Amino acid sequence: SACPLRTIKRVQFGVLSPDELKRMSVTEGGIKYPETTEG
Amino acid sequence: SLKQRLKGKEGRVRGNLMGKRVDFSARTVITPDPNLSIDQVGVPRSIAANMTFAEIVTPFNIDRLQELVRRGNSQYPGAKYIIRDNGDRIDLRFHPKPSDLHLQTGYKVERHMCDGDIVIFNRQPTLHKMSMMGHRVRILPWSTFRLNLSVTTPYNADFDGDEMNLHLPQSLETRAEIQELAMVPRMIVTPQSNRPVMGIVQDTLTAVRKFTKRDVFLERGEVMNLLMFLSTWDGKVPQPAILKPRPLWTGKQIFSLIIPGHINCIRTHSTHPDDEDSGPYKHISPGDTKVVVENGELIMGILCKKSLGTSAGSLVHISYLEMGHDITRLFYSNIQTVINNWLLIEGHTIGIGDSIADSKTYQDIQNTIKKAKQDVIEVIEKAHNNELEPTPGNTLRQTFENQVNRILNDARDKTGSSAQKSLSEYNNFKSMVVSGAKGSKINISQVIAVVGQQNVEGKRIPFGFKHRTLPHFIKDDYGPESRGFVENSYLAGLTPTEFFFHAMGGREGLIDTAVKTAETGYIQRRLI
Amino acid sequence: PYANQPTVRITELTDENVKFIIENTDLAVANSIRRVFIAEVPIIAIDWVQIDANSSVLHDEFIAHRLGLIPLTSDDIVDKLQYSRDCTCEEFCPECSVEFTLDVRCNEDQTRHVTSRDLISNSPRVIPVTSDDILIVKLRKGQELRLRAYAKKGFGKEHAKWNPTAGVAFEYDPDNALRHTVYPKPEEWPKSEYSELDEDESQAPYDPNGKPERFYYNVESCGSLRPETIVLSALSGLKKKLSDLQTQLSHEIQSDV
Amino acid sequence: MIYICGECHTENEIKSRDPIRCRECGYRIMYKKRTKRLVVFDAR
Amino acid sequence: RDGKLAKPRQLHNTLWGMVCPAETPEGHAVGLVKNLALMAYISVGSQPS
Amino acid sequence: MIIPVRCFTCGKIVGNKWEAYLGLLQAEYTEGDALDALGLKRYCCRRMLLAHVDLIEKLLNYAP
Amino acid sequence: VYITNFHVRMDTLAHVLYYPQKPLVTTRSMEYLRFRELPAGINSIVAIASYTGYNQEDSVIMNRSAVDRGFFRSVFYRSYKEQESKKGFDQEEVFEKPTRETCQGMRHAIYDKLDDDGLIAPGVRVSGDDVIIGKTVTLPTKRDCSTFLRTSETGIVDQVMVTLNQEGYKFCKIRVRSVRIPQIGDKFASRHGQKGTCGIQYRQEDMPFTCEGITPDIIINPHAIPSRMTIGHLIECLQGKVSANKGEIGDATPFNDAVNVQKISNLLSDYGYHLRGNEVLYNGFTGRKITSQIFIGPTYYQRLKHMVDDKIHSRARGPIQILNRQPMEGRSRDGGLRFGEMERDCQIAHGAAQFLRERLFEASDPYQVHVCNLCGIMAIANTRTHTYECRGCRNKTQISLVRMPYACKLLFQELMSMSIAPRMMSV
Amino acid sequence: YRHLALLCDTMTCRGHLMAITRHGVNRQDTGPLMKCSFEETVDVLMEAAAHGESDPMKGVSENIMLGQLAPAGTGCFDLLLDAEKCKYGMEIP
Amino acid sequence: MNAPPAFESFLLFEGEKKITINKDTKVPNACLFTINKEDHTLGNIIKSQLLKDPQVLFAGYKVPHPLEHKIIIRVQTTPDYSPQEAFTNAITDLISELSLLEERFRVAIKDKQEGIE
Ligand SMILES: [Mg+2]
Ligand SMILES: [Zn+2]
Ligand SMILES: [Zn+2]
Ligand SMILES: [Zn+2]
Ligand SMILES: [Zn+2]
Repeated sequence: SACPLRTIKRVQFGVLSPDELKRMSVTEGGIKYPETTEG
Repeated sequence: SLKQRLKGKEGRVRGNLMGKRVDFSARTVITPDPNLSIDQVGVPRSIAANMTFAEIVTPFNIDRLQELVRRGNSQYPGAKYIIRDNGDRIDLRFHPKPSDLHLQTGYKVERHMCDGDIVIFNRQPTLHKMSMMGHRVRILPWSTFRLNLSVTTPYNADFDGDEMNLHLPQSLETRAEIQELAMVPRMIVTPQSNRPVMGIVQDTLTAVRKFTKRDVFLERGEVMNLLMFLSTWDGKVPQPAILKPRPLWTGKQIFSLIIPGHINCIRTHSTHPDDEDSGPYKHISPGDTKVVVENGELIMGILCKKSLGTSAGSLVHISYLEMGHDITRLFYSNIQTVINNWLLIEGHTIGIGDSIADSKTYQDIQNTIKKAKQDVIEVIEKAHNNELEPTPGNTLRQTFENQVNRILNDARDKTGSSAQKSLSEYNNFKSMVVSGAKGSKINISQVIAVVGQQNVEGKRIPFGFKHRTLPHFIKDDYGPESRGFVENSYLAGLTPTEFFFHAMGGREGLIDTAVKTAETGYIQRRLI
Repeated sequence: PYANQPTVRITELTDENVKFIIENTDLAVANSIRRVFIAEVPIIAIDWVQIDANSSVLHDEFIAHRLGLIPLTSDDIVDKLQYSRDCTCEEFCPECSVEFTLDVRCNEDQTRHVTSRDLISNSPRVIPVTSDDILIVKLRKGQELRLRAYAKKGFGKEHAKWNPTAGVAFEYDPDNALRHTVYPKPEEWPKSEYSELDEDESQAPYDPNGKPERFYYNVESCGSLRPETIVLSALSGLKKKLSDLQTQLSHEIQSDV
Repeated sequence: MIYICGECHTENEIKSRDPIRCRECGYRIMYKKRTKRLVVFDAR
Repeated sequence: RDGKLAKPRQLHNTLWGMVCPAETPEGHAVGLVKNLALMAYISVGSQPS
Repeated sequence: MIIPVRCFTCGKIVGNKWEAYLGLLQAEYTEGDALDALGLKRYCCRRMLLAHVDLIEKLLNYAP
Repeated sequence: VYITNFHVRMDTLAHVLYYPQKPLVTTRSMEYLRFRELPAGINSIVAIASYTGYNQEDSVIMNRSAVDRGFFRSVFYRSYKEQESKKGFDQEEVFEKPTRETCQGMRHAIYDKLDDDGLIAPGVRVSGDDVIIGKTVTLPTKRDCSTFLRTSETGIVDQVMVTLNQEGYKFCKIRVRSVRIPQIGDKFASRHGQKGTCGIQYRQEDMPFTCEGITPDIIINPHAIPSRMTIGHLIECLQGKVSANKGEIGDATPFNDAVNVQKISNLLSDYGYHLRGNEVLYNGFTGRKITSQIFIGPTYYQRLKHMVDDKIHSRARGPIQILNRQPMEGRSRDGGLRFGEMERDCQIAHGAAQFLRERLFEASDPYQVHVCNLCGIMAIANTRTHTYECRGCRNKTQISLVRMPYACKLLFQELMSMSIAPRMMSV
Repeated sequence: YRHLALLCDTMTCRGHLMAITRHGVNRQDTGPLMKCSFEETVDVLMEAAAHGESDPMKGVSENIMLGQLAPAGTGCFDLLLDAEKCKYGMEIP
Repeated sequence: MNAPPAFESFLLFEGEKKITINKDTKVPNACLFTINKEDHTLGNIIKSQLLKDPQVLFAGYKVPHPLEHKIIIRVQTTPDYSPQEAFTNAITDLISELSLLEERFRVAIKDKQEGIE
């Protein structure tokens, strides 16, 4: 809210590298178990 | 799959990015209302008590707004939300005691839609930019949208179970833009063909033509009653045209008060004999033609579609070019109200006395048709004895049937001319055809004289059986009555074989319209 | 700048219609009393129904509707009844209402007609018009009907069940002496009942300095009020409207200071 | 509450969570009996 | 129900007395559904022995 | 389904003339004469009886 | 009336007229399809004239004090089904009256009309937004469902039926009765293809009358005839006027060839009217004669099914969806009207840029997101503690915001899930 | 006349006859986010993500897909407040 | 309920007042009366009486909308007369006309108690 509401001027495309894929992901180490809930 | 999740129409790229579903939008039937200005619309009270408009609180409107918030969702002119500075949206329906609510500068009340608001109004298919003009709200008892009639030409509407939508601008910037860009008095002339789109319409046109005849005299009481309906009247009563034996005003003398400013125009009436500008009486016009509006007053002439409708150089076009966009509105409204309140004195109707021909005419029409049949028989027999000579680029059948068709066309034209020849000044068909309100000069002849000759695929009725058209004829009959020539009128009724051919013609004429809409819509979407 | 001296002359008088003639008056006054025979003459009619048991063929709101259009004798006691919105009582009281009661049960095998002879009231002044019988519903062996209704007072602008008159004829100038209407061919038109022309004429000669006078009326009645008290109660009702408006007016231009 | 058979019209009180059948008729279409709170209409 | 070919939609003369000539719906199904005339009778079948 | 109690246009009471109308057509009267023996002289009040279909007599065939 | 035993059948959407009448001008091939035992229409007295402008462009003026005597009045039935079901071993439904403290998922509606069973007894007056069937589901306590009316019914519960359907589950049917009086939106049509709505209703003291007090029930515009040429409409009202005066019933077998306009004209003169159906009408407001003579006579009209009580609806800040946050229909039958593609172009040609934005963004799914400045990727913002952190760039200082529609947001999120980074640089 | 002239000028502007059709619009110097609104979103956008295409957002359909002021009329410009005229401006609040 | 009750057409509300005066500022000696909860029955009976006054220059009335209940009357008189005078003098002349016609009627019906013939 304090950050200014501004505009968009250019949209650039491109493929993203596995580097930032691992760096910005939220579940560190990775999702490992195929079962979602346990109890 | 993921690429399957964002498909074309109804995917995520072509079904929810540019075309979507909005709120603050109502929909219902439309019905006429001649008592509304051309820039107003009539809204029921159940729709107006549902849509809202957020109004910022300023020390100029604090008392009125806290009064409105005293009464909420029960009285009609109320409010149903308060949005304070923190974003807190409180609901007036659940608050226990309303009086504790004290509005403060910066708060934002959510008002009920009242009179004077601005809305946007469009019809089902939007073709040109005149199919979405900004109206102004005026609230009425029952539950249909009410709008004037001269605006039905842009929307292309009619009141047999139609429907239209309205959207309510929520902000204030959008309200100002709609007000100074797309209000309906600002879109009278169109850039497509530089001529007016709104003109006088169905019922007022027929009466305006009769109101401006040479012999229409009004007494005193009626002139006062008519002047009561002028919204731009200065307050003076003009001197009558006939002071003695008793004062009588004229139609043109009262119409000269509706015409705004001091405009100038010269038109002609739709029955102007072309041989009138040649001889004398060029500026006298025994038939009272050659409309002349000099210095803003009708001097001579009858008014019709050529002089009040939507054509280039009309009276409304000139009034828009010279006076502006805010005076032509009053022009329209005054014309409509005054002429309706005189028409309920003069009256108008159509019956079957207007559809009854005369003895001589019936006789003459029969004779022309009997001669037409004789000519077709001669040509056919002459072709069998092989006495016909084809013309360059024409087969014998062509040459044959096109000569027969030419003879049939000549007979039909003669019958139509005879039918036109016999009408009276009191006739009610001629009264809607002459003023240009509704109809054409061929419907008169089709009702009175002859329906004419039917044809499918642009050619005579084909041989659907083998060498026959119906099992009631003999083979290879090429006469007129055996291949589609209906020689009765709609009044005298049709015989069965003619009722079938008429049905065929109507059917093809009915299919073409069903195709046309889809074709044109798609091609316009592509081009745009 | 003053009023006129109209003169009345009655031609017929039965228990269901009056024919009279009003000479020497203005057209606007002769019409404003034609709309009062219809709208603003008060009368009694049913306006509140409550059904206890209805096992007939017609649903509940069908029977509640065929009851309101039954005409009740409103001859003399309409002037003693208050409007139920003015009276200081509760929802209902014998000062502004009349209570009815119906209760019919069919036991024999032959069908039964539920006429208006079954509406039983408490006040012997207001009864349905029976002194044939209007049909309400037919019942089969094993069906029944019973209800309670109240009958208020009102006039014909509320609902078309409160107007006391059938068709009200009215006409003036039986021959186009004024040419108010214009015939295209004046020979095909039948001659009016009140005309005084010859058998071989069509219209009287035009006279320009004329004015409509001698209006002809014919007022029928549905059965509630006599045909001569429909008129007396109309003139006495229109007079009391102007007389009340003059109060509000003088009260306005007096409070102008 | 109280139900009415669809053939013999003999009222019979059916208790909650109980099969739906008449008596003296053996039928399986029941109509609920009309209420007893009263509603008022207008002849208008 | 959307083909633009007119020849399966137009009225044939052979329909005399067996299909009603006037009764048909508008829209996109013009001439595709039809009602049969009053005395028209459809056969049921037999053996030729 | 059942004869209306009032003509829609005039307001004249019609609902008490249906049994007498059937009784006159019963003996020998034409519809034009039976309507005159009852006092219906405007063509708006004659349409009421002349074009009435009595459906109530067919809903009394279903046992209650 | 569509079938004689309409009392038993619990159909959905059944219409029934009060007073049907058989025609006064009949074809001889109507005795074989039973059109005089189940008719649909009423013979009305029609006048073809222009009166006050409220019957222009296919409309009709109609007598108000004839509607008050039963003219074209009708009724309207409708049925609702409910079936109790055991979808699971524990999830089971049952008809019962939901109580406030035990059941939980109920709204703020009244539940007093329901009986102990859970159904409404016939006879009550159920209005819009009332509950009629109380059905509670047991929770793995008791989570109640129910069925509510649509909006704006104002019916009366006709009868309630209880029985067992095919697979043996108890189920009930409920029929609601509602009376429909003609008003000024309803659609009326003749027997010759002239449909039209109703424009206004005048009382009897205002309609034009004849010289013996016969006011018309319907007034139609004379302009409807000359363009479509339906002269069969002008003869059945001339033939009909002879049939009411003589006492017969006319004959209109198509190509009979037995009737001419001239023949019918001679008979009418004997009775005592202008020969061509024409008559002299008086004005109803001022009592003056009308200069023209009006063509009047009886005709046979029908009342079509499209009434106006069923086509009116409005939306103003109603319920919205959950996934895309787009306006959704609610219990009040009333959602929004679509703002299509062709409407998006009339506004562009108009030059209205604010109104085009309001209708597509501020009226439909408004939304706000936070966007980083150096990169063009969305950022994490927890406005409760005022922490604006950009991951991947370790930016906490220069974060931004971009107000955009919601349907465009999850379009960007489904592009990031396919190894595409759409960057919304503000410069 | 202006409408005919403008149409038959924009129809023959790039030198050759390109029909107003599916594959006549498919070919011009247009952005990637406009050809994704026409039935071949994913493949052309995969091409774009592989080749690294930019997008200047100068269009109108481009700018209403993201909810911004399209550069049509009423958007062809932007306003600035000046601090000088405010001086001699009155003040009720 | 989107339809008004029937009593709204003649029954006055609490805040409303039946008659209201405003002076027209475009011409001298003009006035504009606005009667509330009224219709053509009363509107037309007044106008015809004002025209019979030889000191009245203008007189007319209109019902601005047939779906609302309100009429408007405009009057203009000579400079030695008052619109409020001409209005109230008109009413007292109607009342003097109706009460007279009632007497002449009640006499005519009892003129044939048994019958004249
Ligand atoms: Mg239409
Ligand atoms: Zn009481
Ligand atoms: Zn049983
Ligand atoms: Zn009648
Ligand atoms: Zn970043």
